[PDB]
Amino acid sequence: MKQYLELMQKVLDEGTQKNDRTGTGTLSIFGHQMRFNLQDGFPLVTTKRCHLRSIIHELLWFLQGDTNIAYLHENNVTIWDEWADENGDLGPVYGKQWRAWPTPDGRHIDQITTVLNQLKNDPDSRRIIVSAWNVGELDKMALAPCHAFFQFYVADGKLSCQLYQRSCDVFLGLPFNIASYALLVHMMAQQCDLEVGDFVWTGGDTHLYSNHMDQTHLQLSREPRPLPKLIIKRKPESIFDYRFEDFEIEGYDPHPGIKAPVAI
Amino acid sequence: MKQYLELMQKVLDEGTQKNDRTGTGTLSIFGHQMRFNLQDGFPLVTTKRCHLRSIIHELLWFLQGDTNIAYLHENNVTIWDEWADENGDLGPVYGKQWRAWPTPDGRHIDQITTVLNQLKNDPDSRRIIVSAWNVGELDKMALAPCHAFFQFYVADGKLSCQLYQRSCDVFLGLPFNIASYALLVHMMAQQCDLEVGDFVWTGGDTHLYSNHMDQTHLQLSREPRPLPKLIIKRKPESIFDYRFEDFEIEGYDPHPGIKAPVAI
Ligand SMILES: Nc1nc2c(c(=O)[nH]1)N[C@@H](CNc1ccc(C(=O)N[C@@H](CCC(=O)O)C(=O)O)cc1)CN2
Ligand SMILES: Nc1nc2c(c(=O)[nH]1)N[C@@H](CNc1ccc(C(=O)N[C@@H](CCC(=O)O)C(=O)O)cc1)CN2
Ligand SMILES: *c1cc(=O)[nH]c(=O)n1[C@H]1C[C@H](O)[C@@H](COP(=O)(O)O)O1
Ligand SMILES: *c1cc(=O)[nH]c(=O)n1[C@H]1C[C@H](O)[C@@H](COP(=O)(O)O)O1
Repeated sequence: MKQYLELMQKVLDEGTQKNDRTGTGTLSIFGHQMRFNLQDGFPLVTTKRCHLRSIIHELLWFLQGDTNIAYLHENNVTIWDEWADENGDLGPVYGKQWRAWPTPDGRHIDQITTVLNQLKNDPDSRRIIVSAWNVGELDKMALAPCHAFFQFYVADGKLSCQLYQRSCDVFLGLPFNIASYALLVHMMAQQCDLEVGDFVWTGGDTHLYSNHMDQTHLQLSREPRPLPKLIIKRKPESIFDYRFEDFEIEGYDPHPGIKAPVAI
Repeated sequence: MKQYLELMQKVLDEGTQKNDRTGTGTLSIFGHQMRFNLQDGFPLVTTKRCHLRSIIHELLWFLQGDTNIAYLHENNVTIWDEWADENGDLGPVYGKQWRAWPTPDGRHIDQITTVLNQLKNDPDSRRIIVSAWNVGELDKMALAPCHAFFQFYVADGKLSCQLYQRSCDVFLGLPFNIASYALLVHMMAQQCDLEVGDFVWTGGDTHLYSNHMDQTHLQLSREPRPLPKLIIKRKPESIFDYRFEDFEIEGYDPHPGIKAPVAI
């Protein structure tokens, strides 16, 4: 996508060398923002084939408040293998915080349910937020939340969402992340009888891994193509009742997928 | 400042009318980002005289982990009066979350000390973050955190910081918020023997209150003047030992102040 490719190029031109916790090394910039009007098309990168099967199952997995990769494996999703433990646990990551953020007093808060009720009863609210950045549980997570905090907004009957990604693997993670949240917006909008607005992506430490340079140059040599159209074939009774079969992408004809090693 | 005036103009040009919690009504946009290179000068709005006295005291107050307005009153700062209870309490807002975020197992995390340790031992870390958005205590607070989440970054010996402000009163609050974090960056940089980088401001629901329009246009009719200069006269033993007198702003020649009503 135009904005994705411009970011990729910006990291190459302006990024500075960094030595991350892994020791792989990266080129990094700090602070960037992109906007995707969801009515212009589903923001699924076309300069490389991105498989939605993994994106969709991970999101449904998050919404169920599950943090054990069992469900993912049952659908052959391996994106979370490199961080799960012997029992397939990741600790109180995304799913847990989204559906059951533990309060100091031993109880839990369901942020997704809160958000749905806010969108339906108080759409003008400036507090429609979901945060996975539970400071008190970071030490228990297999890894700290990358897509850390997001906010919804309603105007002119349209639902928008802004994501703050504190750390972003531009080549491997970003395409996945953008599609995941764009999808969530479509789902929320459907449950709230709203049209889709913009997905605003904001990044903190936005980087390209040193061992992703060849792939980056390859992708930058490719021209983006018209974005596909997301079709939801069934309207479930709640945001928690979606299933893989409900989603279908139309008119998606991307350049060939590009293989690249992930940093552990 | 150029960036600030351009944001005001952006809200005016692309904003949508919206009702709000205070029942005042606003003109708002969703998603914005701007940067202030702190080496260019201290980002204190010059198109209207801004009260640095209250800004400094509010920040020292946050850093002490205080959430009662008594300290502010002792120093003639009234910006938090409208929301404090009869005892002067605001609940576990900014200060409390910054210095003692309560975990579910009875511990408390001092995020400010944590960030300082990360800057010292692992400046390339991609998780040098402070969050005031404690989901479990939001409804104990007089108001939900506006400047809700911020991240630090270090490159070429310069300290940068990005703030995600989920709700922004552009006319009254923003000038304060920008100077506040710029001040914090200078303080942290001094404690860490780093030079200042950029302060990146990102907004969610960024609005102008309906009853701030004439004041906003009056301010927009003015040309920004040279940015003032911030001089820190001492290096305290810790980030928690600064005093009002340690700060001096030089060359601040603002246009006349413009009064406006705060939305409660
Ligand atoms: N460092 C790194 N670590 C991560 C993530 C990341 O973002 N980068 N994100 C989380 C895991 N998510 C992913 C998402 C995509 C991939 C990935 O490897 N994608 C390949 C393979 C896709 C497939 O499996 O079919 C691609 O070509 O798109 C790896 C981890 C947690 N850890
Ligand atoms: N709606 C609104 N409510 C708020 C804030 C905001 O951002 N706007 N921010 C917090 C309170 N902070 C402020 C900051 C400035 C002012 C204010 O009133 N400033 C005047 C007066 C300053 C003074 O006392 O000298 C000015 O001219 O700058 C009001 C609330 C919480 N509630
Ligand atoms: C984290 C997970 C995701 O969904 N998207 C991402 O881009 N990533 C990347 C960012 C970084 O390369 C790595 C996490 O490392 P750290 O926690 O920032 O040290 O995964
Ligand atoms: C909150 C505190 C601050 O330091 N800066 C701000 O801009 N404000 C503003 C945002 C909004 O106008 C109001 C809070 O109201 P709500 O919680 O967003 O409904 O104060």
